[PDB]
Amino acid sequence: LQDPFLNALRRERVPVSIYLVNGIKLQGQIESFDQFVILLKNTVSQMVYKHAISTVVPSRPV
Amino acid sequence: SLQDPFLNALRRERVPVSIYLVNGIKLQGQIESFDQFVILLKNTVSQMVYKHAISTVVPSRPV
Amino acid sequence: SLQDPFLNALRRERVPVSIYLVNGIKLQGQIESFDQFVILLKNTVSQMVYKHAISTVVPSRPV
Amino acid sequence: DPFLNALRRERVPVSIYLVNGIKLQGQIESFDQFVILLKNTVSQMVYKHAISTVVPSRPVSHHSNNA
Amino acid sequence: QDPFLNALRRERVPVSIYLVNGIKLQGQIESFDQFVILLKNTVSQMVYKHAISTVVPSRPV
Amino acid sequence: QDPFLNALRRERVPVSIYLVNGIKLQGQIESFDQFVILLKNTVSQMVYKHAISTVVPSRPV
Amino acid sequence: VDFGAFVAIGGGKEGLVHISQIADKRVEKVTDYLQMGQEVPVKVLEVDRQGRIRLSIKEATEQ
Amino acid sequence: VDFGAFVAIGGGKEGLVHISQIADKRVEKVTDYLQMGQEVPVKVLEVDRQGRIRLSI
Amino acid sequence: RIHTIKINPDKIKDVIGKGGSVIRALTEETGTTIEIEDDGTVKIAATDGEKAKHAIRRIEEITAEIEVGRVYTGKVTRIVDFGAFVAIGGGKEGLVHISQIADKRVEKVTDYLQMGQEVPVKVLEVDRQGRIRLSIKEAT
RNA sequence: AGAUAAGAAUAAAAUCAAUUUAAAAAAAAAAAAAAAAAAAUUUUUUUUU
Repeated sequence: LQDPFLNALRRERVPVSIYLVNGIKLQGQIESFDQFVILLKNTVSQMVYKHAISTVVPSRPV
Repeated sequence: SLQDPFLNALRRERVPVSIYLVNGIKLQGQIESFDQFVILLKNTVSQMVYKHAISTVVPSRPV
Repeated sequence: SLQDPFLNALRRERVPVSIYLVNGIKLQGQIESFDQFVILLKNTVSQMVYKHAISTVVPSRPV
Repeated sequence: DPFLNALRRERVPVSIYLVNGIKLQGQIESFDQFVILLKNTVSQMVYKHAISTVVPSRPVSHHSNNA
Repeated sequence: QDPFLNALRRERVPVSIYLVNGIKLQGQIESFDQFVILLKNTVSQMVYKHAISTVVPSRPV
Repeated sequence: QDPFLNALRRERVPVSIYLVNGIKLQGQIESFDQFVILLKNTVSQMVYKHAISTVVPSRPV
Repeated sequence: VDFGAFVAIGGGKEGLVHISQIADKRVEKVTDYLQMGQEVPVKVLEVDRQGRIRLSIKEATEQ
Repeated sequence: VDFGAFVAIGGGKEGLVHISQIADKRVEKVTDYLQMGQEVPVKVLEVDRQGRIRLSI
Repeated sequence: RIHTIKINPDKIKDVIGKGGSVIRALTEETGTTIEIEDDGTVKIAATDGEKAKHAIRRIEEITAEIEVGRVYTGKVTRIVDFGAFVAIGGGKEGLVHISQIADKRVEKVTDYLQMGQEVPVKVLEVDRQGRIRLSIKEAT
């Protein structure tokens, strides 16, 4: 399920490539997670909405 | 919900599928984890995909 | 819930429909199953057309 | 919504716009909290999550009550 | 936010509405709900809030 | 997570607001709610949290 | 023609009519008769966008 | 008329103010505004708009 | 002369213009009287051959000649961030905002601001509404 | 008069005129409710179907 998978990524502190519904790509590292929001410690802290995300992939196997 | 069993049938037969995102993108892989909000892929690239962003699916073979 | 019985009637009659997605793409085929968030429609094989991704539906014949 | 029921009662011709900006001309024939059916030339269903804005061609009678 | 919207409706303030697309609309609030706006224009108009990106008033409420 | 918006409001941080359409806005929170954010920069405006894709600040908080 | 027709009540000049107001939306087809040279009489309905002309099938000063 | 009043501020023509403006309250009847020739406050206060008046009692 | 062309009916509204402004402009710029039948063909009431030819050139430059297809070398004309008004022909400004001009790496309009500079341009927006819009090949 | 049957993915860059069309042109306040719904404190609610 998504919530435990997100916790496992956070636990393993895995760098991910995040994709947005607009066709946006980004790369970052997890700061924290929420039922509606994803927070990243890569560069400046980013609050990314779950309704805005299309896809998530890890750089290294979770 | 009959959608979860359809996805489970694809996972059971480990069928490679073409998943189309609402933005007008084909992605390719094998159906793996499945939640009411998200779908994972068991393909070499382990994708996690939001179902709100999924438009349509076609398989390699009929399920 | 107007949509669910209309979709069931299309599935019962297996009438060819034109479905449009939010991105403006057309698909064509016959409804032969549905659930509260998804439609299974045949052109090559019965397959997923997600209702949240649908903009419009228009049938070939009245149902 | 009572506004959409009032439009259905008065059978007013309306311009509906989609989120992608596609413009549909037709008279609304049925509505649920997910969808409208309009039967302009052929029976068609439009999802409310895909509608951006609706405007009537004729004037529409005020609800004449507190909102 | 609820009182701010009531104040705009009370004061019949001209507002610029922007959808997800690059459209600009001029109107005033006629009625408002957590799912919709009814907007004064050349005619009375319905806007679904899920289509709106931002609203900015010409005068502060 | 929840007070992140309050922390930005407390530090009055100019924050880049990104809408799904790919547009970037700039400004600080005036107040925030589960469904909507009201911005302090220039004229006060309501941006639907539903329409917001991401927020990233000029400084970390 | 299917996408609107030119119909003259009288004279060599041929005035326009369209799929809806030919026959007050009784049919989806442009003409209920659906036949060129067919005998059904025509007169104007009041509605007139400046870029549109209206000549409905109307007998005996129906108005 | 019952439905509203034509109200003169100048030489250039001015259309009907609707009775729903003229009267704040529910009733909206000609008895509230039957007196001819009466001098009254009148501000259109409207840009990007067609001709209207926000007179209100 | 009373010269005539059996030109395509559909362009009628664009040869008249709203308020008849473009027909008034055509007649005054050619110094020649014009009829363009709403249903029928154009007539040109002219004092002499060169003035008739001038009227033909100007109405031909706004009749048919659809700009849908491969790249054309349009004259930039007005240049601003909110748009270069790049015109391939008369009365046809391809209003091309920086969003049309550019994606990813982007730059201040001074990098390519000029008037009358011929530059490569093709269709990016189309409609019946006559809000059809072209764009600089940098849009690729 | 129809909208690409989906560009493996826009580190992120508001498009002109939304009532139309030929000399305009026709012209139109009754409004707080503070969340909609269900369990009976919660949840869904256009912040992941």
